[PDB]
Amino acid sequence: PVWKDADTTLFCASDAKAYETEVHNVWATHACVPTDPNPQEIHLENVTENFNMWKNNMVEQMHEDIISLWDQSLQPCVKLTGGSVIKQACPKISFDPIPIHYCTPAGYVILKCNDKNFNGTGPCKNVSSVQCTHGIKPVVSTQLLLNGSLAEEEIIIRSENLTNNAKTIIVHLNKSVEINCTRPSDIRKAYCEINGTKWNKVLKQVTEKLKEHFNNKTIIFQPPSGGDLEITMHTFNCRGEFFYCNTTQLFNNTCIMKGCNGTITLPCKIKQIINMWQGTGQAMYAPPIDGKINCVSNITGILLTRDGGANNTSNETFRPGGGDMRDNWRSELYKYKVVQI
Ligand SMILES: COC(=O)N1CCC[C@H](C(=O)Nc2ccc(Cl)c(F)c2)C1
Ligand SMILES: *[C@@H]1O[C@H](CO)[C@@H](O)[C@H](O)[C@H]1NC(C)=O
Ligand SMILES: *[C@@H]1O[C@H](CO)[C@@H](O)[C@H](O)[C@H]1NC(C)=O
Ligand SMILES: *[C@@H]1O[C@H](CO)[C@@H](O)[C@H](O)[C@H]1NC(C)=O
Ligand SMILES: *[C@@H]1O[C@H](CO)[C@@H](O)[C@H](O)[C@H]1NC(C)=O
Ligand SMILES: *[C@@H]1O[C@H](CO)[C@@H](O)[C@H](O)[C@H]1NC(C)=O
Ligand SMILES: *[C@@H]1O[C@H](CO)[C@@H](O)[C@H](O)[C@H]1NC(C)=O
Ligand SMILES: *[C@@H]1O[C@H](CO)[C@@H](O)[C@H](O)[C@H]1NC(C)=O
Ligand SMILES: *[C@@H]1O[C@H](CO)[C@@H](O)[C@H](O)[C@H]1NC(C)=O
Ligand SMILES: *[C@@H]1O[C@H](CO)[C@@H](O)[C@H](O)[C@H]1NC(C)=O
Ligand SMILES: *[C@@H]1O[C@H](CO)[C@@H](O)[C@H](O)[C@H]1NC(C)=O
Ligand SMILES: *[C@@H]1O[C@H](CO)[C@@H](O)[C@H](O)[C@H]1NC(C)=O
Repeated sequence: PVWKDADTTLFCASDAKAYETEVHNVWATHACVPTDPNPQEIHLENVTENFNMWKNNMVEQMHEDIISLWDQSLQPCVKLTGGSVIKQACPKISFDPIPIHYCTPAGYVILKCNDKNFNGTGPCKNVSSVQCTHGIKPVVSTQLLLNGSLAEEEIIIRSENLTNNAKTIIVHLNKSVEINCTRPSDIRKAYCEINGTKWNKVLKQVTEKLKEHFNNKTIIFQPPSGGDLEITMHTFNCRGEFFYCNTTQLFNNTCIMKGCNGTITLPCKIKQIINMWQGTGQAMYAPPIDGKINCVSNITGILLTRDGGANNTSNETFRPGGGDMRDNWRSELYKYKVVQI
């Protein structure tokens, strides 16, 4: 059919409800068009196409969208940016992500890799074309990727360069793991419950898959090596509240029989004052709503950074990472790319 690699401005589509006060719905109601009522995916016969999830302008575009959404939607009591501050009103909002589709304009199409074990870079042999991506939830989080899609076959390790330890690793799970987080009815104290059995089994498999890529070496997990709390903790937004959860128990190493196939309870705190993931500085929000604040989510992936300086050692050490939300969008946009017809 003839196409070439190209960049261009996308638009978005949604099933947002015009009658909803939820912020993602409000934003998508006025910034996206309705979802394609009859989506058509066209398989491309005997077509091999190179992809590179690490060099994908769709990622930067979605990133700019979600920045826009959060800036219009979240109302901090005070926000400190660029040697300045502005104080406002900060009402509690309705907050629950909805899927967003990304669609090409005229003269362009989206190619979709359906190779089940595709790692994000290189050739894809089973390629289709679509007018829009599937609906992607823009879930902001560190350490754990939440409410995403799953790898269809095996656990996938995605990295721009595994030998470069400064390059973030995205682990794509093939089996979701529930994380159930609650502030019951100290108002800022909360906790997350994870099935230890389910989690440790998944984690043992992740270690095995990491061993395949690192010449059979010993794989050890460690807590983050300092930084801001947003990256030292699993950080996410739950119904408008910013949860900071300690994941030391998640990355034990011991449980990979010692009394650890029960429930894992991670200590959390709701924080009013955060370091924004947009990079702009510090923001302060209002105290949490009264009553039971609950969010149950699927762990669909893991963000990891590997220690340096272990070349002459027998081990490789991995720590939960994150903070660059582009990697969150990357973990869902990896199989898409825009081409010009
Ligand atoms: C990594 O380098 C940076 O520029 N950062 C500055 C310090 C951490 C910040 C961050 O990740 N904040 C955040 C806020 C809210 C949520 Cl719900 C979240 F999941 C992450 C990113
Ligand atoms: C991804 O697959 C390509 C082969 O097409 C290979 O060059 C690259 O090392 C792989 N990356 C990872 C992280 O497995
Ligand atoms: C090609 O990908 C399609 C679309 O996901 C999928 O049904 C299947 O795995 C592949 N089909 C063939 C004939 O290989
Ligand atoms: C979590 O995963 C299960 C199956 O793995 C799925 O049925 C459920 O809808 C998922 N929840 C969300 C919020 O995606
Ligand atoms: C997930 O992938 C691993 C290999 O990485 C495999 O051993 C396991 O059976 C897979 N699980 C499912 C449910 O497909
Ligand atoms: C990957 O990183 C290593 C170490 O930083 C570097 O020597 C190598 O050239 C990199 N590979 C590519 C393809 O950039
Ligand atoms: C989540 O945890 C809360 C508090 O522990 C509990 O009331 C609720 O039943 C749990 N929900 C699920 C879906 O497991
Ligand atoms: C963990 O998953 C097992 C299945 O392996 C299930 O029977 C049980 O409900 C779960 N236990 C906890 C404590 O979540
Ligand atoms: C890693 O060790 C396994 C046995 O545990 C072996 O089958 C495999 O050949 C080794 N890795 C590679 C890349 O050969
Ligand atoms: C997480 O909890 C452990 C104890 O389980 C504690 O030593 C550590 O300081 C906590 N992490 C942070 C960032 O406070
Ligand atoms: C898991 O986490 C902590 C280590 O700080 C501890 O409660 C426990 O002994 C560890 N290992 C096992 C097998 O439970
Ligand atoms: C994940 O999805 C569930 C169901 O859609 C929702 O209740 C939960 O709040 C979501 N988690 C996050 C962190 O958005």
